[PDB]
Amino acid sequence: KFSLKSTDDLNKCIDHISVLIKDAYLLYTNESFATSTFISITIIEEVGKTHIGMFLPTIKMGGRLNKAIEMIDKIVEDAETGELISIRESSLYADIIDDILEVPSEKISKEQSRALLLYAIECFDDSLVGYTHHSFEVSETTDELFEKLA
Amino acid sequence: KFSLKSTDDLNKCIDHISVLIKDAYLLYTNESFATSTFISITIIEEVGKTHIGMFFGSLPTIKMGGRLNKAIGDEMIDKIVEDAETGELISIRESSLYADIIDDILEVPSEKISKEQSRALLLYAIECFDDSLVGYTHHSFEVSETTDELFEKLAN
Ligand SMILES: [Br-]
Ligand SMILES: [Br-]
Ligand code: NA
Repeated sequence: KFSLKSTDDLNKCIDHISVLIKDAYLLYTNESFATSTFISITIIEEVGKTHIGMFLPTIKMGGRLNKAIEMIDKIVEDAETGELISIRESSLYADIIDDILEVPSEKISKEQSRALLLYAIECFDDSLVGYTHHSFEVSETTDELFEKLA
Repeated sequence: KFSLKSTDDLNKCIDHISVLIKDAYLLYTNESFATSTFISITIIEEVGKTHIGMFFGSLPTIKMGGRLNKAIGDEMIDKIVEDAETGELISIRESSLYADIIDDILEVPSEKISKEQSRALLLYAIECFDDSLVGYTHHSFEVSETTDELFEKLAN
């Protein structure tokens, strides 16, 4: 379906994912933890679609993602499971779970939002930063926003 | 599938729709027109699910002097209405968040959704909420005061 033919195509997807990261960050800051989280899980599946379009990033362990959030194992497990899909659903859409009404603001925690954005940014960084001059420019904003969330 | 059995359920949904409106406005007001629009279209779909839930369906009834009529004009209302009837609003929603290869040229949200489109869809979504759900519960009127303000700001 989706295959990138050019270094310009990769820079377009880089740029777009920078927008989602700025929007996920903007939402987290304004305490919209559930909507932020929805955009955070989108980035991780969009980063994965881009990497595959050119033809998961193994935790550093001791690296800035550990020192900032342990909880990594959790997100990686939910990601492998297919559980991150249902967490994303529940982070934007209200739902009758069996016969109680469930709502985004009471399914996503401030720290869950913080962790998936920090994880999304690493997803993008480990996957795409390094393959163009442009990625390096972008990574310094990605870095500034990452550091600010710690 | 989705039904609501109490005014507590309705108000919780109403509150959630208030969150999405604030979020679409937050994004728009930054300059993330595309992500905004994804939320604005979601709001229109989740107002319908909710209205129907208590019984793109519930489109606002347009009146000649109406605040929306005033903020975006007759042409545009008609356009959004047609996009909702034919399901163009779903493709617009997909294109406002997800990169795509169409014909064989990479498409990105920033190049599909204009400021003008983003503004009109949030105003429109806000008027969906208001027409469909405000009046049902005493709490809805409280939330309408917030949504009314966001509406006033966006239309000037
Ligand atoms: Br470059
Ligand atoms: Br009352
Ligand atoms: Na009404």
